[PDB]
Amino acid sequence: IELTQPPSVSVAPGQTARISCSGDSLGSKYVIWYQQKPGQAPVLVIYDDSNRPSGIPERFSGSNSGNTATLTISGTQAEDEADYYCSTFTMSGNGTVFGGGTKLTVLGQPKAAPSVTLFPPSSEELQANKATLVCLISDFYPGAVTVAWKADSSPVKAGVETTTPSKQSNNKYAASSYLSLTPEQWKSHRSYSCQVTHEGSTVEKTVAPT
Amino acid sequence: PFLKCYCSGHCPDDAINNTCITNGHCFAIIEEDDQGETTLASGCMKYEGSDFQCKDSPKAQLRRTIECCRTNLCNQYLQPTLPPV
Amino acid sequence: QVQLVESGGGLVQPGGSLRLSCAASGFTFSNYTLNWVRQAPGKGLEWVSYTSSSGSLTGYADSVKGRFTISRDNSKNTLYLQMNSLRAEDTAVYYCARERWHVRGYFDHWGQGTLVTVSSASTKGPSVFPLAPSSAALGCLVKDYFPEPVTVSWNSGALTSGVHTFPAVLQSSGLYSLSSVVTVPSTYICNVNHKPSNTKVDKKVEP
Repeated sequence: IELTQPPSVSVAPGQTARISCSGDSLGSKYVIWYQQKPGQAPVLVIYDDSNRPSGIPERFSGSNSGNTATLTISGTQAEDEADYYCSTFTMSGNGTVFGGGTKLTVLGQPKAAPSVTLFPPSSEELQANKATLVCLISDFYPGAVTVAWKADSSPVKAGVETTTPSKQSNNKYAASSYLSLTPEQWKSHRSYSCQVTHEGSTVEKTVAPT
Repeated sequence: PFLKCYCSGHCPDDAINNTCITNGHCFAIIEEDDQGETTLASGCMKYEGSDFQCKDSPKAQLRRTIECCRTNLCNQYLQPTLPPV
Repeated sequence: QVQLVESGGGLVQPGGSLRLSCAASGFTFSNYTLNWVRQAPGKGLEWVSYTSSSGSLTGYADSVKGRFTISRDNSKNTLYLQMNSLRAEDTAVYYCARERWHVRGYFDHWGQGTLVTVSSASTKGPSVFPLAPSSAALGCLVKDYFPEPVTVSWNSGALTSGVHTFPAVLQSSGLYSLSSVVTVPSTYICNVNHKPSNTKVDKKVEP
């Protein structure tokens, strides 16, 4: 009923990439995989847990057991950079369900942690009865981060709004995330925090009211 | 797993050739593609828990017929035919 | 050589309806199940709906049930999706996709999608707020505008080095926001230009 993929996975040129896909009893269900490149339709790459449509390179294989299905790309190339989605048949209403998809980066440069700048709401915006926290993330590679906001160390679900990453003039990536608050919410917590996770590694910045 | 099936077209590479072991069923299938070309295949259909579906796949394409059975090597004796149009 | 081409997308207000079509060819159409699948800009794939080959079996995603009606006309070679009571959440690129089964179903062929964008947005200039530096970095929060694009200069072109204007978010509302941040040490102003709405705001940012 719900497929879980890691948001991003990266490999050195030539190395094997493994992209996982997990959910309750996945191994009793047949899993299907699509590759998707910027600007185009997804493409079938693996169809019963492990069949290759004729014309997808032997390099690609899939397997499935336990709670986990895996797309394996052996000796991988630049051309394999793409998003991969797993999926399976759900009985709700008799349709199909997709993983959240994972971005495969084929490292063309050294891996770099992002810089995070965090601005509180301006006093000018506060007087207009609004409040936005601006979290600026930059200079990272590969271009994939997961962003998490905290009020006093409690997670913040609502009012967050994040961009996808975009290439900078120097070929590292940038992104931004904005948290909208009530002025009274802003003042009512002791602090808020922007937590950026990148390549399994987290950098955190934090701001406080007056 | 405790069932042996014949396989062809797409055999798992843990084949002593043309045999896969499964806990589910054996199958043979026929399908015709967008030109008149028809291709055969047989192999193991993995056990799907509570779910199971062989003949009753209303969402499956018309030019496809699959048959299942659950006896050791039962699918050699298996000869699915496309409907006639 | 299968083909699938979506059309009929575009702009709509919330509560509106559009009808999407997708024209099939290169296969005997009425022999296959068709799907709608969508994807919100830069997010993931979400399945919307299927109709059986004969058009008689039909199925939907909870997020659309009751508002969208899938259908097909095997006469023409055309698959439809009637989208009513549209919401911001429905904005996504829509794909029609052919189902095909070996042992079990997969989508072997996809159109290249039409963008549906749902928004009661229609030109609104942005509000600018200054990003006050802590002790140095400082910026401009240029917020709540539509539609693209917006330019920011600093001190009318004079300040050039150390600037990073960020690409914008498309918020749920349907409006955009972006930020320009400059790195300096030590008098600074951003020139927010939104031609689409004759808006020129200069905001002096300070401590």
